[PDB]
Amino acid sequence: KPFQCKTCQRKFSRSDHLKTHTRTHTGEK
Ligand SMILES: [Zn+2]
Repeated sequence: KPFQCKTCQRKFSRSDHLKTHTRTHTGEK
């Protein structure tokens, strides 16, 4: 169940993983 970040281009194994990660780029809230 591979995931990809559409912000840097890093991969993950879970959707929750991907999310936690991506929110370190903008991490709005
Ligand atoms: Zn990223």
